[PDB]
Amino acid sequence: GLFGAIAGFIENGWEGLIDGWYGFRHQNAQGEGTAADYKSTQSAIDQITGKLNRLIEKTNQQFELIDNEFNEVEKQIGNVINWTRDSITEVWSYNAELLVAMENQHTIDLADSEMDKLYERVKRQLRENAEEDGTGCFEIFHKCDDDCMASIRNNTYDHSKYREEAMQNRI
Amino acid sequence: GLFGAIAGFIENGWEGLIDGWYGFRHQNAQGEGTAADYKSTQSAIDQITGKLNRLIEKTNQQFELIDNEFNEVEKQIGNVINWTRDSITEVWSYNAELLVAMENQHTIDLADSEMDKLYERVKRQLRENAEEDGTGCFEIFHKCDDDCMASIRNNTYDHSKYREEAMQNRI
Amino acid sequence: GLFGAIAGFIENGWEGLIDGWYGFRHQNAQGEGTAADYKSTQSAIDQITGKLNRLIEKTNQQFELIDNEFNEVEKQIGNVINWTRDSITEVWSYNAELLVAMENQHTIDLADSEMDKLYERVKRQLRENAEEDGTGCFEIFHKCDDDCMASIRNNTYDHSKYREEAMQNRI
Amino acid sequence: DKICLGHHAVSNGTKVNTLTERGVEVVNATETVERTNIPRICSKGKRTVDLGQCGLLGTITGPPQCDQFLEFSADLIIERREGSDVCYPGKFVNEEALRQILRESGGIDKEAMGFTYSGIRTNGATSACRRSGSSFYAEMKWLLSNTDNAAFPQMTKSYKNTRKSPALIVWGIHHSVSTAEQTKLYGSGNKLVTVGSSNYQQSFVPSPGARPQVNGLSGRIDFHWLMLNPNDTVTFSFNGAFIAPDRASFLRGKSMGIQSGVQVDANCEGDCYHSGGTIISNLPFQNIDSRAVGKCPRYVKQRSLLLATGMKNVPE
Amino acid sequence: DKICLGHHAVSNGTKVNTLTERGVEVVNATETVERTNIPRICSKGKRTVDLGQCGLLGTITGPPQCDQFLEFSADLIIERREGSDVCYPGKFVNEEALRQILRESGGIDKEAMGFTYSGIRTNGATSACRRSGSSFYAEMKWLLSNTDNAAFPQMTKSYKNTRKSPALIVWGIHHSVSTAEQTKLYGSGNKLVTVGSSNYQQSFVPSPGARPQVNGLSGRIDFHWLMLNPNDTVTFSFNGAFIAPDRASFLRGKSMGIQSGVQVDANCEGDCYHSGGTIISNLPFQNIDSRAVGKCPRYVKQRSLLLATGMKNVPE
Amino acid sequence: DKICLGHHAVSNGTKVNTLTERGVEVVNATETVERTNIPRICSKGKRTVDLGQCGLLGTITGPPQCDQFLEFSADLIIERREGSDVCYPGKFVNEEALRQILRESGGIDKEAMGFTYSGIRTNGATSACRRSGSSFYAEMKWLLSNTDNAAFPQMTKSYKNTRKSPALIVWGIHHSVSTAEQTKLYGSGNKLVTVGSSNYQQSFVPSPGARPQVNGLSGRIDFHWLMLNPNDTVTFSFNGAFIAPDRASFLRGKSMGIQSGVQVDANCEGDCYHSGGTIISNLPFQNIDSRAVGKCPRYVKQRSLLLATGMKNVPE
Ligand SMILES: *[C@@H]1O[C@H](CO)[C@@H](O[C@@H]2O[C@H](CO)[C@@H](O[C@@H]3O[C@H](CO)[C@@H](O)[C@H](O)[C@@H]3O)[C@H](O)[C@H]2NC(C)=O)[C@H](O)[C@H]1NC(C)=O
Ligand SMILES: *[C@@H]1O[C@H](CO)[C@@H](O[C@@H]2O[C@H](CO)[C@@H](O[C@@H]3O[C@H](CO)[C@@H](O)[C@H](O)[C@@H]3O)[C@H](O)[C@H]2NC(C)=O)[C@H](O)[C@H]1NC(C)=O
Ligand SMILES: CCOC(=O)c1c(CSc2ccccc2)n(C)c2cc(Br)c(O)c(CN(C)C)c12
Ligand SMILES: CCOC(=O)c1c(CSc2ccccc2)n(C)c2cc(Br)c(O)c(CN(C)C)c12
Ligand SMILES: CCOC(=O)c1c(CSc2ccccc2)n(C)c2cc(Br)c(O)c(CN(C)C)c12
Ligand SMILES: *[C@@H]1O[C@H](CO)[C@@H](O[C@@H]2O[C@H](CO)[C@@H](O)[C@H](O)[C@H]2NC(C)=O)[C@H](O)[C@H]1NC(C)=O
Ligand SMILES: *[C@@H]1O[C@H](CO)[C@@H](O)[C@H](O)[C@H]1NC(C)=O
Ligand SMILES: *[C@@H]1O[C@H](CO)[C@@H](O)[C@H](O)[C@H]1NC(C)=O
Ligand SMILES: *[C@@H]1O[C@H](CO)[C@@H](O)[C@H](O)[C@H]1NC(C)=O
Ligand SMILES: *[C@@H]1O[C@H](CO)[C@@H](O)[C@H](O)[C@H]1NC(C)=O
Ligand SMILES: *[C@@H]1O[C@H](CO)[C@@H](O)[C@H](O)[C@H]1NC(C)=O
Ligand SMILES: *[C@@H]1O[C@H](CO)[C@@H](O)[C@H](O)[C@H]1NC(C)=O
Ligand SMILES: *[C@@H]1O[C@H](CO)[C@@H](O)[C@H](O)[C@H]1NC(C)=O
Ligand SMILES: *[C@@H]1O[C@H](CO)[C@@H](O)[C@H](O)[C@H]1NC(C)=O
Ligand SMILES: *[C@@H]1O[C@H](CO)[C@@H](O)[C@H](O)[C@H]1NC(C)=O
Repeated sequence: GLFGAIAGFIENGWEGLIDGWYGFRHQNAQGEGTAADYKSTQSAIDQITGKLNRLIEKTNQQFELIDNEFNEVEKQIGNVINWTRDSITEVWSYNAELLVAMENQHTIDLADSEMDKLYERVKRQLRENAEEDGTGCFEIFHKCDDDCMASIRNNTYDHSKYREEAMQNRI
Repeated sequence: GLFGAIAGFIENGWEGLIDGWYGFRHQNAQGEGTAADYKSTQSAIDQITGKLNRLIEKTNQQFELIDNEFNEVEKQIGNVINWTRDSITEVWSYNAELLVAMENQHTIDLADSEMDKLYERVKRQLRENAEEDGTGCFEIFHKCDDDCMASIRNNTYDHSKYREEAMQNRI
Repeated sequence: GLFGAIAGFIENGWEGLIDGWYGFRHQNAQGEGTAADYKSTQSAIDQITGKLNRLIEKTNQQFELIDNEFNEVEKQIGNVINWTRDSITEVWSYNAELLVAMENQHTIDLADSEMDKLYERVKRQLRENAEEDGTGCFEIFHKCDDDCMASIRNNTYDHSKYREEAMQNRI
Repeated sequence: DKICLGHHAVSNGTKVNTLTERGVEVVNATETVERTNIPRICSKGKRTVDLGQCGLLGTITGPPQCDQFLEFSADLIIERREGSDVCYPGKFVNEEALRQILRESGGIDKEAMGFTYSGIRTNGATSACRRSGSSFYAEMKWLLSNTDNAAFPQMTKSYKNTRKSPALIVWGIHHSVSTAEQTKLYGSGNKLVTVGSSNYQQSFVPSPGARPQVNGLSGRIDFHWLMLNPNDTVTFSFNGAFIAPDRASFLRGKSMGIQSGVQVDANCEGDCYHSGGTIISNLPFQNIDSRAVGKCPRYVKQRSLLLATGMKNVPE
Repeated sequence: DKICLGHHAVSNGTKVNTLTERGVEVVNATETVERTNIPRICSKGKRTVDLGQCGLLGTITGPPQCDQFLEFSADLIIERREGSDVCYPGKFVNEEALRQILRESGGIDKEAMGFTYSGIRTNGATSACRRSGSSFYAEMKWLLSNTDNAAFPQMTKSYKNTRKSPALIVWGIHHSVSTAEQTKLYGSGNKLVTVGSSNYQQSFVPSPGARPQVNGLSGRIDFHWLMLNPNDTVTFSFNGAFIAPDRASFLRGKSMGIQSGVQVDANCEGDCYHSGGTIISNLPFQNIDSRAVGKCPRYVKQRSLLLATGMKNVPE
Repeated sequence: DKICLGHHAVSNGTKVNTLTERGVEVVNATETVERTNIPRICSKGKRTVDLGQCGLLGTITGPPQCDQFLEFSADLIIERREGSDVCYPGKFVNEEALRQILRESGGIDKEAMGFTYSGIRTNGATSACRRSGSSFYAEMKWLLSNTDNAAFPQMTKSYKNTRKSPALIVWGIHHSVSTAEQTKLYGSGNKLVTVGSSNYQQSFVPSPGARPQVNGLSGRIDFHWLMLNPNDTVTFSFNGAFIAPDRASFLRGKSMGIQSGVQVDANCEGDCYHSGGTIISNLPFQNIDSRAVGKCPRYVKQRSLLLATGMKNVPE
């Protein structure tokens, strides 16, 4: 993707993440945990869903018969009709192919974007209390128990509360 | 947007910013100020304007009458004409709808992108002398008067001049 | 581009980089060096090549003669045929113009993105041992000989091995 | 202590195509091309007429197989391969134009044209149009001389359309097997039919001569037609070999016509038809029949185009 | 001390549509579909002919209503609903083809064909073609016998196109209301008109009979035409019922033709016309008339398609 | 110590267009629009027939220039500008429809219709159809009276299609230069040709008269044709002015026809043809000829559309 997270510095996805599109996996002395992030998941779902509803918008155009399946029309006008119909069919086959390909490129890139946005949100939450390891994880330079992890996940983590300890541990 | 600044970590826009698309709002002992950044504003304006000029490029094939509004043409050829014209109309309505949607998606993402480019530019100017608060602001860890702020806006801020003081203030 | 690397904070390209699309230019006590990065180059090349192979996908629709170049067909049916063909020609001229314009926009943005992904990769390799200067260079705060540079380029640089020295130089 | 950001995945994703790549796996995808056909004409909510053995053009002239449709009314008209416009051998001139007019007519409403005759027979009949005996087209009259080889009087018949929509006017030309038969029926000499309105003028001459027997008969009756504008008058001038109209037709409203070979189902409802059934779908494209009519998904040549609805799938 | 990066916004933005969303507010947008029509035919810079009561085909044959247009020259030709091609009732074969030929002709330039006659009258006239009295088509001659019921001599008249572009040749076949009129005008007996060139061969027999009265007359004239290649010859062989051409037409250059119901305005300049006026626009699409002609924005069914020209609007 | 990230560049790149900009310089680009023409008809693998001076319709009647093509077989049929359908002047009814039938026929297979004559001449010939002397159409017979001005006997000739595909039947109506010539060839009096099948019947009267000399002759032939269904019969009833068919045609299979002015090359292989040669290309668009036929790149009006294959070029 254009943002190099989903197929990039995040090496693969989590098949156990069944509760959302994006999420957090934490590690501390109390153990390991995995939870889904609602805001990013719903953001991506909302954009792809809006795209889908956009693509199935119905427009009422009626076309009638100009050919004859039982008694073939005159040769010259029949060849003109056949040429026109085949040209239009080619135009719409091209439009469908291009439309689906472009939409797919953009969908993949948009999901990549939402992943990167979640990662950056957490990075700005942690401020000077953590460092990126380069695989999508933040090494936290202070003890972060389950309540601390939960405060990161629901955006109530106060970096000042741990700053002096973490800064000292980074030097 | 794909870039997550506009309508992203920057929570809303400034209705008082009437002289540019992007800008700086500073706070120091002398008070608060708002000024526009010319380079990013002009970059976005140039790209959207180029898109606009591209979309109104005149390449005009001339078409003549093949129907008759006063004396209807023979029925069969008139039906073929009407079928062809309706098919072409549907194709061009589709082209217009898709084109405008895609161009609008890209325009929004491009403005988002230019905002992020300005943000990252300032971050790299400040180096080790400031920290991001996560809402589009840079907490500067030294006294920065109006001339200092102006040096940030016009890309003459020398981080070395304040480095040792600022990094000391960060402990 | 949307990612503001190429033609962005990287001021210009290297005409001496003849063995790849992206690369590293280092300087240390042993002198200056330039090397190409294989992964980013091959990633971009693979994506543009896939796009190209997509655009030359062959579809084998046959169209036959429906007018006459030597003995002109009847006037009215000839005018209809010419109108239909000119409409189809305008549709395909539009499709070609828009397709090439869109694909070119996306190609430029994709190369910009791969450049930015390489830059971010190196930044995360270097961790706390270097600082960005704002022009695409990383000021390294420890002695980094040719083997050290080579380890940065092939992703074997162990930041811990130099952290103590580097941190001691950054404060 | 550490916290890691990640995304979901599945073991087996769905391959889709993009601008740069074929067969990239994504977590989820959905089909845009419709392939499922309902092999019936779903006609709920539509006044539907299955013409069966009646050819659509016959509804204007009225051979026996069309007796039940002489003034039909419909929203959907179904033509069948066994439909015939004629009973006595012959054909319409400019038949496809008239079929296209009648497919969207909503049906026809007949009105007497008021032609009366004297000095001739009006009861021409044939064993090819059987209604409990030798008969003829219910809407036409085969004008003959009073007795064999008698002279057919020169005649002029006019009809004015007093209604607010154009009137469909039809007449016939009889082509005898020989000049002797034509003389036996209408008297000797050249035969001429002139037809005129304010925007129409055309002449018709019978073409007597030997031809193969169709159902045992070698004569023909070819039907011709015109649309008569309001306040406009049609005038026929003839001296024989003329199949006169008894009634004119007016179009009822709107409809659509299809040609099908599958049964009608008044228990499913649809709006897109082809000869093989009905296309019922919310998908924007279909790969079933490029000649479908109604309100239809756009026909494309691809059988499948998967649209990604999830991120790229990166399993472990 | 701190410094904050931000972007502009407005209190009331403009809603646009994207690939993923309908009605997202952006700071600014601009219309791409043209709806504003100028209810006049803007003809500045173009030599313009408003045919008015002259029908376009009449310019070739010359009924009175077309006397001022017998050799017209134009870049833009305007047909009106009240235009008539005829005075003596009749119609052209392949009329729409000829109309399309004349709309792009740039006008016509007439040249005498040099036919001289002996033993016949050439001043056939009718009060349906009034020029201070009974007259006829200005470019034609109604050939009659010298006296009532006299025999019409068999004649052959040839014309060679000596110019460098094809010559438009028009003739007529006259269908009298009755055998007595055809006899009075051309003498009794069979009538035949054959017309031939190097790429054209056709034959005509008159069909007398009553047709509805148009302009007081129940006879009709069939007008036929051909394009005579340079150095080629057209030959007419006739013995009556023949409306002869007096002059041939040559196309001047290039023009375009429209059908309108609004006045001409030589003070605005435009290149896209419909019956209701002129579309003057820089926008790429229009929702005014799907049958507009000239150099036009593309017709689309949508009345409005707003293009974003600013960032997303995020107010306070 | 520092390490810098960068990208490659060149001193002079190639300019392309994007959605927002014209002439942005990129490191590399490739053309999508084909402009290179091969000025020959590449026919490897295809049975090709170069008609040369033979007009395609002539293959049915057989003027001298078509003797080599009377039963041709081909996958690709090439018409040339010098092709002629006739020797004795004349022209076909619905000529272009028949050309389109023959372009896709794969060639024709002739079979004798079995007409024999007595009491007339059958060897009518002209110096306009020269085969070492005066001759005629190889597939027709110009039926004449036994001696000058002698009466041509009334006769009827029928042919039944005993094969499994429709038969192409062609006949002619001869129009002499004058009544005297028609009398000399077929005797005085009325002449009539009636043609009938199960779905076709038509009468023809020759129309003698002077026409311009084409190939030295002032008479003309009207060529008519029909498709005779299997087991159906075509019947000709005539007393003169009738060009009888000697053989019927059956379509061999399938082919396509082109019109070219360049030589054939059986050593190059192609699938897209125009009058100037063959388009052999992997590019998706072409700017050579909008009327190219076969399997072709799509014609576009642009002569060049450069697709970026590299990053933006920012030189030093
Ligand atoms: C994988 O993608 C498919 C395709 O989008 C997803 O199926 C979609 O699911 C939603 C809700 O589950 C459906 O919304 C529906 O809206 C209709 C409106 O008429 C309503 O009647 C239904 O009750 C429902 O709310 C949507 O139609 C449906 N789309 C298709 C094509 O079936 C599917 O959920 C995705 N899988 C996962 C795991 O997300
Ligand atoms: C909201 O968007 C519209 C549309 O882009 C803006 O109007 C545009 O303003 C520019 C400059 O003010 C106009 O550029 C013009 O270019 C032509 C070249 O032919 C030149 O002759 C003019 O002198 C001018 O330089 C542009 O035409 C105009 N567009 C339209 C459709 O009027 C508008 O300014 C935007 N609103 C705000 C508050 O920025
Ligand atoms: C998935 C394909 O659906 C479409 O092609 C259309 C679509 C959906 S494609 C699209 C997707 C996102 C944004 C804009 C368009 N829209 C909106 C149309 C609007 C009009 Br008007 C129109 O004529 C069509 C053509 N239809 C009738 C075949 C479409
Ligand atoms: C450069 C343009 O090439 C194409 O037009 C097509 C292309 C290539 S453009 C493209 C590129 C990426 C994704 C989708 C389309 N594809 C795949 C087509 C698929 C079908 Br089905 C099709 O009818 C066409 C139309 N061709 C036959 C004129 C194309
Ligand atoms: C907004 C729509 O305008 C256009 O359709 C076209 C436009 C503008 S849309 C566009 C924007 C960026 C890139 C390509 C097309 N261009 C450039 C065309 C180029 C050619 Br060649 C062409 O045939 C058309 C078709 N027009 C004449 C009906 C367009
Ligand atoms: C966000 O997470 C924090 C951390 O778990 C929540 O704060 C705790 O809430 C639980 C249950 O209400 C208490 O037992 C803890 O004592 C709380 N810890 C602190 C430091 O206050 C917080 O409630 C969560 N926010 C929301 C909206 O659910
Ligand atoms: C048009 O195409 C159909 C098949 O789609 C074919 O059967 C028919 O013969 C064609 N019409 C003509 C006039 O060739
Ligand atoms: C074609 O459509 C127009 C309306 O756009 C209609 O008025 C006209 O009657 C139609 N022509 C035929 C031959 O049905
Ligand atoms: C930037 O602002 C500072 C402070 O006023 C000034 O000294 C400097 O000259 C400015 N630079 C430019 C390029 O205007
Ligand atoms: C159609 O276009 C061709 C070439 O553009 C031209 O030679 C021909 O005359 C046109 N047909 C008619 C009927 O005008
Ligand atoms: C990376 O470079 C170092 C220094 O030259 C070398 O020792 C090491 O083997 C390299 N690693 C790989 C994977 O090539
Ligand atoms: C109505 O028809 C009559 C013919 O009987 C005609 O005289 C009259 O002008 C017509 N009315 C209109 C408004 O055309
Ligand atoms: C027509 O004839 C003249 C002389 O009679 C000759 O100069 C001219 O070239 C001819 N035109 C053509 C097209 O052959
Ligand atoms: C430029 O692109 C073309 C087409 O993709 C390719 O053949 C050529 O090798 C490329 N040039 C370079 C220097 O890679
Ligand atoms: C034609 O008739 C023959 C016998 O006369 C019969 O064998 C053949 O099957 C028939 N063909 C068709 C197509 O009906």
